[PDB]
Amino acid sequence: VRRACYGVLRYIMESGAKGCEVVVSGKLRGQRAKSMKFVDGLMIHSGDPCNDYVETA
Amino acid sequence: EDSKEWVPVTKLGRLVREGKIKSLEEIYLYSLPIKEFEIIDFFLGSSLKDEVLKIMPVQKQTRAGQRTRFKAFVAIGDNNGHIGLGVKCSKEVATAIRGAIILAKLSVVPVRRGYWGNKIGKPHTVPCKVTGKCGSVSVRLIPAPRGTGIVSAPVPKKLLTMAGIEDCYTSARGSTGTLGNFAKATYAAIAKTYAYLTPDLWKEMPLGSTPYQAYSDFLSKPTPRLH
Amino acid sequence: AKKRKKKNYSTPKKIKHKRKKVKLAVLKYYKVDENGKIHRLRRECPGENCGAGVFMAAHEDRHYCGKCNLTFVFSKPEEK
RNA sequence: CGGGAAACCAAAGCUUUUUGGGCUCCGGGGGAAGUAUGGUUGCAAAGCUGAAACUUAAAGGAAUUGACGGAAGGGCACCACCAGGAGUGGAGCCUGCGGCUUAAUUUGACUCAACACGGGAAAACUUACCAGGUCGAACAUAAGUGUGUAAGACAGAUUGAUAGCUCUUUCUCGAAUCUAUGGGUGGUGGUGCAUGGCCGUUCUUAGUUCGUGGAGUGAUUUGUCUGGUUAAUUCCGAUAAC
RNA sequence: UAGCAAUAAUGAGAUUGAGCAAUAACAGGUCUGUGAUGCCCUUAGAUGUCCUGGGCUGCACGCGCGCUACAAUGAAAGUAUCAACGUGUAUUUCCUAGACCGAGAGGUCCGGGUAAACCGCUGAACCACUUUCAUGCUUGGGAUUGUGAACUGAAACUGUUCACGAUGAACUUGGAAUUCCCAGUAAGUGUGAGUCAUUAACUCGCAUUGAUUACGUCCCUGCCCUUUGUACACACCGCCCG
Repeated sequence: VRRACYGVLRYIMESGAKGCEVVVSGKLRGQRAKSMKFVDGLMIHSGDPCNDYVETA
Repeated sequence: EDSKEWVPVTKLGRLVREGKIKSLEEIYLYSLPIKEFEIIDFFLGSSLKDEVLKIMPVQKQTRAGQRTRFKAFVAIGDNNGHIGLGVKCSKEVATAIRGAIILAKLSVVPVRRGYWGNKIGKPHTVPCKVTGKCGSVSVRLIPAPRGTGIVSAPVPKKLLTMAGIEDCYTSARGSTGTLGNFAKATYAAIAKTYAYLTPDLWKEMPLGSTPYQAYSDFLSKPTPRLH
Repeated sequence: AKKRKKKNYSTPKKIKHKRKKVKLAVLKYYKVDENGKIHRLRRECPGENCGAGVFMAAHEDRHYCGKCNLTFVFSKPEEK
C-alpha cells in the first residue's frame, strides 16, 4: 500500500497531469483505522475548477 | 547508470563533466564544497555499498495531536578511505532513506590511515590518537597493531569497515545508547585524521595549482560544455 | 433454541410440525373386480374432469378429494 | 583558536586525543531521613556529628513543540455584548425527549455539536416492537424402501379468520432441497471502540505543506515576518530566497 | 511613497445574498441508507419472512422546539382588491373549468390542462371602507365535551381527518433566567412544495406589509495572533498536597 499504490502515482503523471492525490483509508489490521494522503501536485478542491478540472471515483 | 544525464548546476560539477580534473582529492586538497550529489557518483559509485542505521520515529505535538517525522541515519563509505553520514527527516520512511543518501553523498570526507611503529606493508589503521565530540559523546580512536579486529560497538563497527581502516581500539565516553549521536561523534575524529600535523608533513609543499585560476578562461565560455 | 436481540423466550416454546406424515398408510389396495369389471374405491369425484384418484379414507361421512386438495368434497347429500 | 547536555560562562576556558601547578572540603539512583540511636554543646529552643530495616524503576537537570488559563500585547464576530426589537421560560393544546407504566411504550442520538431528530405528519403496512401465529435460505448440501423432505385448501375444533396455522376425522406434499450444517448464507441481529462510504462539528475563522538554503549536538527552526497596511498568509515594505 | 473631508459621480461605491470549500484530525453519528462490510449470532424451534391485532399515541412528573392567544391599533358581519414560488392524471386516481344537487361536509353529469396554451389577469392575506360589539375573563380566547351529519382507507376507537348547533377552560403580556437579528432585514400576514389513500401546528421554498436602534467596542462569551510562565502532554474536566 506504500509502494504498489505509490508506483501508480506517477504511472499517470506521464500524460502531463497537473497533480494527483490518492487517499487510502481503513485498517492495516491495527484495527483502529488510519489514512495517509499521497499528495503530489497543485490541486484545487474548491470553486468552479472543483466542478471542472478534478475527477474522482 | 545515469540513466538520464543531469546538467551541472554548479561550477566544478561542470569541470567534472568537462573532464577538467580526474582527482577527487583535488577537491579535498583546496577544501571547496562538493555541492551537488551528482559529483561523486561520477568519481565513485562502483558498487560502493551503504546501509541504513537508524530510522526511529520523531514526533511533534500539534492540536490534533501528534504527527511523525521519520528521521533516518544512513552511512555510505568507500573501503579505500571515504565516509559519510546521512541526516534527514521526512514524512514517511521511503523518502527518509533516499533523501539522506544525497546528504550522505555530500558529506564524503577522506580518511587518513597509517603506521604506528613499523613501516611495512599497506598502511593500516590510524596515524595517531584522535577524538571528536558532538553532544557529550566523545570517541577516542587508538592505533591498533596489525590483525587486531575491530574493537568498538556495533554502530562504529559497521561504520569503520567503510573507512579503509584495518583495526581499531576505541573508548567511547558518553551516552552511546543514542544510536545516532554515537555515529556523528566518530566522524569528528576521522575528519581530524587529515587535521593532525604529524612530522610526516613538515616539508613545505608544491603549494597547489589553484584549480580556479589554472582553469579560469576555459570557463570564460558561457556554455555548459561537456566532453 | 434461538436468540433474539432484546427479548428472548416468549415461550410457547415452538415445536413446529406442519403435517405429521409418519402416519397415513396409503390406500393402494384398489378394488378391481374380475377383469374386466372394475370398482372405484372410496368414491372420488363423479365427474372426472380432474384426476382425483386419491382414495381418502372412511371419515365421518364428509369425504374430500386430494388432487383438488380439499375442494369437491363429495359423498353426498349436497345442496340444491 | 574556548568550553558545556544545554541554559549559558574572559571563566564555568587552557579538564590534548581518559591529564598532571599546589592544597583543602563534599557527592555516588530515589525514598525511608538529617529520622532512630549513641556521643557532645546548650538555660531552653535546639546545634555539630549520624544509620539500618523495609520500599522503589525511576527521581532529576537544561531545552523543544503543543496546551494559546487573575500572563500582559495587538486584533476580530449579533451561534458575543452595547443600542434596539421580537419571542421562549406563564397558560392552553401539537410534537420530541426523560421518567413511570405495561407485553411493548420498538429503538438509535445526549453541553454546544442529543431533545418538530432518523427527512419517523406511525390506524395495519412502515416496524426493527409486543402477543398469538403462519410460511423455507444457497459449502455438514444429504445416509435413508417418496407409506412423505417442503402445502395449497372440508364440517366439529381452532384461529385474528376452516387458515387444515394446527388437530379429531384424514385425503392431499412433487428430494425440481428438513440434510439430522460446519455455531451459516438471510436478518431493521450484535458491536460505528473492526470498518467503507456519507456527513457532523472542529473552524464567524485564516490557515497549511514544500524543495533547496547562510540557522541548531539535537527535538526542531526568520522561510509561513516588528510594517506604524486589509473581509483574509492582505500589502507600496523591514526584506533575511524563491 | 495611504491630503480614502470628492457625500460627489452614479441603475449601480456589491444585486449582494449564496454554492464550492485546504492542512489537521475526533475513538462525533450511522452495521436499523443499501446486494459497503469484518467477525459475531440465530433460521426446520426464524430475529428472517411477518400471518393478524396491539404498540411506538400507554401518563401522578421533569425538559425542549412550536402553534394559538391573552383583544378596542383590536374583535364581529359585510363591502372594496393585489400576489409570487411553483405544482399539476396516464394498468391513470392529478391540476381543475362549467352546470346540477346540498346549511355544510360533500353528491351526480360533462369539459379543459402533460402544461407560458386549462385552472390562472395564479384578480392570495393582514392591511381599505362601512356597520355591529364598548374595552364585561364579554361575541376577547376556543382548551374541554355530548349528539348528529360526512369523507378517504375492505376495514377509524386514549382518535384518520372535515364541517353544523352546543360547552365556553386557562390566559388580563408571563419569575430566575435565556434566544434571533443592522434593511426589504426583523416582525406581521398568506401561499407553494415535502412526506400524502386521508391528516401539518413541522421543515424546504415564495410573495406581501415593512419599523425601531447601532453603523461600534473587547466588558460578556467565544475565536485568532504573537510575547510570556508551567511541575500540564488521555493535555486545567490537568496535575496534585497533607
